[PDB]
Amino acid sequence: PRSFLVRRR
Amino acid sequence: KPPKGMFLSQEDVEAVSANATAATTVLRQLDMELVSVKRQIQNIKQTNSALKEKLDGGIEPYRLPEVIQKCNARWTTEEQLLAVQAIRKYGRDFQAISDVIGNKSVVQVKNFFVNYRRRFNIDEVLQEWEA
Amino acid sequence: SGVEGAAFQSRLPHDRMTSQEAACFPDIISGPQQTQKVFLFIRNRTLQLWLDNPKIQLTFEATLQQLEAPYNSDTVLVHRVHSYLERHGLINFGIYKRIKPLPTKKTGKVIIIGSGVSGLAAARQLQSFGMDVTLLEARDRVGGRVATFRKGNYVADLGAMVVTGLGGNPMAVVSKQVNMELAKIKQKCPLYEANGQAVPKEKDEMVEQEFNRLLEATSYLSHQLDFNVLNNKPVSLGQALEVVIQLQEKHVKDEQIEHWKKIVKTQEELKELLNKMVNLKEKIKELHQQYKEASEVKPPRDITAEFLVKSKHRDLTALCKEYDELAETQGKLEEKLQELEANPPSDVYLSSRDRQILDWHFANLEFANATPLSTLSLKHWDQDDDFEFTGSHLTVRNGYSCVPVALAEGLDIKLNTAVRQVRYTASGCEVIAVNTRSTSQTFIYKCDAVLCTLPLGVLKQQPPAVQFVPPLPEWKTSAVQRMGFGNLNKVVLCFDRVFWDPSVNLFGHVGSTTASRGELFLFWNLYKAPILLALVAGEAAGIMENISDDVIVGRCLAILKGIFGSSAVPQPKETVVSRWRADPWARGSYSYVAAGSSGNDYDLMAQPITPGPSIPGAPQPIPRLFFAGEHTIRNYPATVHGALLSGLREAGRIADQFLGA
Ligand SMILES: Cc1cc2nc3c(=O)[nH]c(=O)nc-3n(C[C@H](O)[C@H](O)[C@H](O)COP(=O)(O)OP(=O)(O)OC[C@H]3O[C@@H](n4cnc5c(N)ncnc54)[C@H](O)[C@@H]3O)c2cc1C
Repeated sequence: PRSFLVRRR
Repeated sequence: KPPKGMFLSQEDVEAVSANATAATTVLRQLDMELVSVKRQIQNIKQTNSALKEKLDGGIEPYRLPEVIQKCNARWTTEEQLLAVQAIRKYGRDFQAISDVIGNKSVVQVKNFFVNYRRRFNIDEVLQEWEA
Repeated sequence: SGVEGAAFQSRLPHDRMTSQEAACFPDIISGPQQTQKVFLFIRNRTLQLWLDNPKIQLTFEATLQQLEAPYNSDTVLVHRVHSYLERHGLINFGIYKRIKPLPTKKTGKVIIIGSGVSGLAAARQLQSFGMDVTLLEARDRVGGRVATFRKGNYVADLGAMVVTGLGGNPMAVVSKQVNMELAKIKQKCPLYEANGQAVPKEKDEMVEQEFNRLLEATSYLSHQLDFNVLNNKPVSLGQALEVVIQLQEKHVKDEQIEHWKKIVKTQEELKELLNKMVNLKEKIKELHQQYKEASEVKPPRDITAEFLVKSKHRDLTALCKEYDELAETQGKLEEKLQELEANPPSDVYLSSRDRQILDWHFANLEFANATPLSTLSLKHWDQDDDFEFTGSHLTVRNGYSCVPVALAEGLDIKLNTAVRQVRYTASGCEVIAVNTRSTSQTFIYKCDAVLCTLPLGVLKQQPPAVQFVPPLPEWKTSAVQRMGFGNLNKVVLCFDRVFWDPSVNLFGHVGSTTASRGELFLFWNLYKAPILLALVAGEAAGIMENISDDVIVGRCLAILKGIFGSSAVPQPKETVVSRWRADPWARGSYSYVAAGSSGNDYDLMAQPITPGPSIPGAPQPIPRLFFAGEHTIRNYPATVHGALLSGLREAGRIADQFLGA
């Protein structure tokens, strides 16, 4: 899901 | 509330989705349209380049020196005759008539039109100009 | 506050009663506002007490002692609250020193399929409530999709790796109970293009901002424009991104057209003016000759001959005035035309390099959801966003396996025991398993209830790895078919010396093409030892599983060599390559919200099965077959905390059924 995204902004 | 600088209209979305190749079709229709405008620019800017060549030198050779004669209140027989001919050529245009004589204001010309109307048959002269 | 923070850490609203609480306390929530605030405080306070020290059981007596009037006045209310919290695993979950030892007299028998976190969490809760629990596990180890590689001091997770914030995370409680070495991840992640040259800072920021703008756009496309069906098929996230990109490419062209279309209009004004100026130059030229010929006639002359010179003089100054006014108008149009040539609009939406760097950001998104963006539901891919935890993402230095192993202590776990058939009837269940080594050694387990923690990948497997008798109803099987089960692999590279920047935890690599954007797109360094971990995401994951470890390690060394130089990159001491889709006890990495699915399917997966009666006209039986796992928890799918929570939930549902509420 979204939570695992790297460099989250 | 679309993101700033992203463009997304109901109409545009439907047009890209309508078909399986409508997206690629819409993009080439614009690519072709763009080429057809770029060639029309190259044509008209080359046409405009030829017209500029014909105007080379401007109107400097045909330019006449400025004359500023001191406006006088008294009418010479010369000036009266110039006026009647100017009336015959230019009709009711008072500015042209003033320029021809060279030393009579537009008011003096307007006054002249009433004063001498009887003696210089100005009504007849205007009829001849209208014909 | 301290009481308000305890509610937050328990994922409960501090100032309101939940749906679960309304069901167990209908008297209170239907009653006066004052009694509710008393209830909410007792709950919030009991949680605070448990959370402030989760290493020892919080008893009812211990709770009542530390309460104050008028909250400690009503003892049955305090007891009901403590009981609810204990049953639903909000207190006394995980690994706590028990105050009153468990009664030797056990009530009810439960078989739990799978020794993953969901299985282990449920098992502890059930044993804790005094049920007889046995876990059947196909693997030779516990933890399931939590798998840690170990050789000497080399330690690297092939499964779950990240704690996605401690703010509301039950793994926060587990980390105080188990010695996990939680180390913060540093967000700084430099990209490196096909060649090995870092993306220039100014450009990196531009593409990242465009990626977030593109996502934001797909959301707008979904919620505002209702672009959620196309040709009966549900719209993918990938489709929406394609559509949004095409519309941005269209606008770039539409913009150019309008700019060149206002240049021709200016050139067609100039053309019409120049023509007027050429025709006027000819009339001036002619009228100058006429004036000369009139002035050639020397004085003295009659008044008509004098008038001819004067009339032509005034006529020529008039036409020379017009031409000067037209020459003014010409000059300002030539300036306007030079300004339009000076400020042309954008040439292209994104260059070939831009599209490659953007493809890395899509690979990051394909990693996060463990699936190609063409599979993700546009509408519902991010349906769990509201329940995300707060705080910095962490890794486990010990390896995540330390958690399940800790949970596995004191539990009856049969390893190398592959469940083949699950039988459920009005009188009870029997589970038929075999030894994985000698597949003919057959085992039969009789139980009151079965808890299925089998991964969605295993439940999807056609033909079935596990047969249900009677077969699962259409509403369960349809949910299994609809739901997405993704794939995501890891390459572990163990070296003798660190040739990478120790201050940077992770660094990207941009793929040549769109097709290969997921292939070794990102490298992790999160351990003491010199270990680099390469992720294979998106369409690449499935394809890279049919390629030997040597070739994969080869492609890794190549990409690393390109960034740090041939001299700096040695041969790795130890290499490991995950193949989760081929793993028959997983059949993939974790769930995703597939196009045509929703969060509602996750709830269908959690719904227990009730068998029909044995004798016709016999009363409605009780539920026998229960389901837990990351695919069962709608608000925390595809996570370890999700698995953990799903286990605690089913333990409470089973206890409530077989021990009474
Ligand atoms: C590469 C990868 C990275 C991840 N990263 C993260 C992360 O950073 N953070 C995070 O929170 N989550 C992460 N996850 C998700 C996390 O690993 C899972 O959500 C969680 O471990 C699932 O636990 P579970 O109990 O639901 O399933 P599992 O852990 O799969 O447990 C099911 C068990 O059933 C067993 N089993 C299967 N078939 C049979 C059979 N026929 N008979 C008996 N037993 C059987 C399996 O062997 C297994 O032990 C990641 C997953 C993967 C694959």
